[PDB]
Amino acid sequence: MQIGFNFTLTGTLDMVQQMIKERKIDYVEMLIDNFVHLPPEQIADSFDCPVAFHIMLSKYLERDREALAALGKRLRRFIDVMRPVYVSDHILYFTHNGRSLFHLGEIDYGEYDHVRSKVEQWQDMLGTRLYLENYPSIMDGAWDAPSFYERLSRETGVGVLFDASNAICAQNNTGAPVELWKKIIETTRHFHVAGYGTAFIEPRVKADTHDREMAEDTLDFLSRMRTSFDKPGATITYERDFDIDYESISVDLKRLRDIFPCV
Amino acid sequence: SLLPTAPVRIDADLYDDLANPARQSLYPRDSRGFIRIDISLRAYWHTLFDTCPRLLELSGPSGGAIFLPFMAWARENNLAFDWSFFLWVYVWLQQSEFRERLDEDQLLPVMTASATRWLMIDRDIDACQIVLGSRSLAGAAVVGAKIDSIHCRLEQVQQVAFAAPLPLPDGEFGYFLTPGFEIDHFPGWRPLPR
Ligand SMILES: [Fe+3]
Ligand SMILES: [Fe+3]
Ligand SMILES: [Fe+3]
Repeated sequence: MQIGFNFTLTGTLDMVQQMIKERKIDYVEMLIDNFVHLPPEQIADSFDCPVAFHIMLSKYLERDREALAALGKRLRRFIDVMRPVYVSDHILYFTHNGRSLFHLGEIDYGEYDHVRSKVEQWQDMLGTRLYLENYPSIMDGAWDAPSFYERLSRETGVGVLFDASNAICAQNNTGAPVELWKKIIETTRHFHVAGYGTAFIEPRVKADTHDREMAEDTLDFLSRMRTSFDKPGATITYERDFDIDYESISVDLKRLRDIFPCV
Repeated sequence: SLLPTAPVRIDADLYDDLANPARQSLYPRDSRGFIRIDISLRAYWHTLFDTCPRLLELSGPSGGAIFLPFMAWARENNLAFDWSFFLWVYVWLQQSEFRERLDEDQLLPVMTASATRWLMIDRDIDACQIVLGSRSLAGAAVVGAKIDSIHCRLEQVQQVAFAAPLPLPDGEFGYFLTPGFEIDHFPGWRPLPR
């Protein structure tokens, strides 16, 4: 499997380029909506490796079609210039009755017809195959999410960007076994993984913080299912957007290649 | 071992109380809905006080004397918790018991925090910079500029000085957006959004 790292902040470029030079990562996944105003060639010339796109604040489930189309048209020529390995987005609840959520909410999976319509519209604007990431659930919506993505991916042609750390959070928070995602894991070739924290007032509830090394159950999840994960063209992106130092990322990347060695 | 979801089931059941600290008491402490709100409530707390640590000089380390009355004040005035979130805290401070202790050492960090927030969340292709003005900041303004180069060694938020002076806004704050990365025209201060 190929190992990737997420490029989110402009101040981390020098370290990500060093990771590429030392063959520590095979590609760079990007928060491409953060860099929508810089030249798309300069940013392709910044990484001597393939890149991937990760869209965070499109809000395609709720954004107005006029502003959504303008973003898609801009992202379309970023796709043309850089040819990302995949383009991925989220399924997230951003706004409730006009107020912005600072901790983004898990959408109600009973609203399939609405999500399906907005997904096909957003995937059309991007002009490529879209991958959707799963939520690190806290409430009981984790139990009906695996079949929700399998249905959405079947009817709209989207792929699933499976975050192993997020499903591990869901298993710890609601009991929903990560083995519910087995069929999705054996289909999609692109994955996410990161460390997670705990709710301040409760060490039992887990939250995706992307600020630590990988947990013990997250590593055992990837290890005992290395066959279902590993595939031709398979990729996994280590995410670390907080506490970004070279050495805590170095060990986690080495533990990642230790699970998935070449043939 | 799992915490009970007691009176609810999914996140969509708690949407309305995710920013209402006064409504957290009606959930069982041992319940998962109480913790979900606490996680969301701490997200508002840390977004406000990690970005503007000097506000804790007014309220104290817990920040409760600012946080709880503002969250109630924002629900009444139907605030949207957008990029103007920090600036609305400052507006509330001007009518609060801390109004006598408001100086530029408190006004500036919340102004660059709102400019920084608009920088990270706004997705208008046709909007490159935001310009923040204040009646407590004559002759200058806070400009937030989106990234247009991966190699810029500067901050994306700067305090800039205007040769010909800008009229002070009607309310305490005012803003306008520029089509590009240059300010060659003053279009008029727009009122602060919700
Ligand atoms: Fe993500
Ligand atoms: Fe992820
Ligand atoms: Fe995560």
